[PDB]
Amino acid sequence: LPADPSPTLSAYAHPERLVTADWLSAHMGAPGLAIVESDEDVLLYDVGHIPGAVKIDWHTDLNDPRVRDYINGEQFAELMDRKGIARDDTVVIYGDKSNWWAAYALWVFTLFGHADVRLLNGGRDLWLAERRETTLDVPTKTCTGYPVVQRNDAPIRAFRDDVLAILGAQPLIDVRSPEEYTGKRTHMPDYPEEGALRAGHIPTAVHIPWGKAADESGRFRSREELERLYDFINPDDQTVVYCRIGERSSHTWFVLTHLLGKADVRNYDGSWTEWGNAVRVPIVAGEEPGVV
Amino acid sequence: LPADPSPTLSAYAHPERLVTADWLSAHMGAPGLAIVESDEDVLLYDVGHIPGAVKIDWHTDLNDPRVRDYINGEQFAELMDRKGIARDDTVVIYGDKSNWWAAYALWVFTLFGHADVRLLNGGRDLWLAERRETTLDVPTKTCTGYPVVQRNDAPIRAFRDDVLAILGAQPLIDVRSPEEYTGKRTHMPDYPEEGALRAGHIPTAVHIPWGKAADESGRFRSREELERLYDFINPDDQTVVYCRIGERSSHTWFVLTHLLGKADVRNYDGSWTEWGNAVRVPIVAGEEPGVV
Repeated sequence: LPADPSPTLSAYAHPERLVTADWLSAHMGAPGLAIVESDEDVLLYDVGHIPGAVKIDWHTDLNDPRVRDYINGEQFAELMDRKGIARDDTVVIYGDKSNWWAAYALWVFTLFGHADVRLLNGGRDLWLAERRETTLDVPTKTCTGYPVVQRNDAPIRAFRDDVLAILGAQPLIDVRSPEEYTGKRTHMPDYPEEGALRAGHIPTAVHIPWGKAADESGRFRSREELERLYDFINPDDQTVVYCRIGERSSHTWFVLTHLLGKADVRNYDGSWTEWGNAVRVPIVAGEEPGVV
Repeated sequence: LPADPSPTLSAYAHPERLVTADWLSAHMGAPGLAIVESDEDVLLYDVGHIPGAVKIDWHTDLNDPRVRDYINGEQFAELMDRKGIARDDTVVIYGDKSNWWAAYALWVFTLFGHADVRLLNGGRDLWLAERRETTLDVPTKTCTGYPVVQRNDAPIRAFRDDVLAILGAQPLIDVRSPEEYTGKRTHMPDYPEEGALRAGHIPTAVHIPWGKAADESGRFRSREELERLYDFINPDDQTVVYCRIGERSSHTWFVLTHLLGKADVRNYDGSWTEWGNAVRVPIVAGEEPGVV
């Protein structure tokens, strides 16, 4: 399928990476279009979803159940087959929590080189706010032949040691709440405080809450607004983003990579649940980025 | 001070490393004797303690507040000075939770090379069970001149990468509950389940609950009982022990090192809170140690 040419999107660096609700509704029933719901709430799809939408749950479908890592290429191909997704399909992903897990799913798809993956602008909440059609019907279509690919981490994923290496050398962006950034908490204010033995941020990390890039409706902010927000980023920068479990940072990862067109942006998916529990890693508290 | 020559202790490999309550009570008021309470419950000392006892709390006194590591040598010397402990003092440590944190404090003292550190056999709970004297009085004596030493981790502490290296090569002992070992839980049954993103044990780890080495009263089991329990350990072994935050494993560390006289035993203090949150480390579930 081709891109949404809506004026809301044309100013973005990769306008092909977002769609509007009107576009999606029009293009339902196209053979090459896959619609995927990805939520924090693993049982939210079961309450009602966009017609034609399949569920891909980040923890249960995309993570290894034993080791802290994603599934392999063989598993991903098996998943695509049973979800009715072909290699050349346009995949449009949406979900709750301001598209956090939808962006995270898009990022995971990118690990496996799926080329055309897009977000529904404003996600599940905008869809419902605008009283658009939902259904309990689950699509039956299955496919075969999705290629078993090499999972390609290096371009878009940063690991603990990678982060340690770039401290002071590259932009590091903490996208969490001020409570988390300053070291008052290890989780968001409205989430049970439990996950890390130390609180703070990674030295040199700058604080830019993920939500600065979206408006009240859940839609991404304009190119102009986003350009200002991340104006400090230069063409030669290899930006790293992080949060607690990588979901809010994948949202920022998406903003930087596709809406602003920045290159070499990596998500440090380990994030604070790794960093704040690791023995002998540098941590700073309070409002200052800190140094070395 | 010299060792407790009580027949209860003589069979142990290092009988100098334990004392009886009768010995301690007799030796109170000796100049070279320091008595330290170390608890899980940071405010338990304040409710009543052994006369002459000072408090050393593992988290607040012995840990760096920002980074996941212990304090440095300069800080330790400052701590010893204000607690009235001299370099040549006999330090007897006791506490709640079956001497877990007392053993952990002993281990930390050993990091800083304090030579004569002992546990009160049966700890705080036996002392109270036998209705021995407590007080609310806090000792006032302070000292100066405790040496600033090099903290010496390598002999007795294992780090994440060290553990990864010895998998299959050396004995690895998981001292947690069966629920934790098999991957049903990430914390003890009677503790809130919250701390790790993955559950299980480290591949090759064998399950020996810390409590097999102590009796109902909190006292350590006999040499004979302990020899049987850890009979599988050979002279050339470099044993590694672990739990969740290193406290139960320091208990086992103490049993192996001082009561059995095993050499090159290390505590992997990072333990499950590190391992079960680290990206891409091997994890196995169920009852089998597992392999490679």
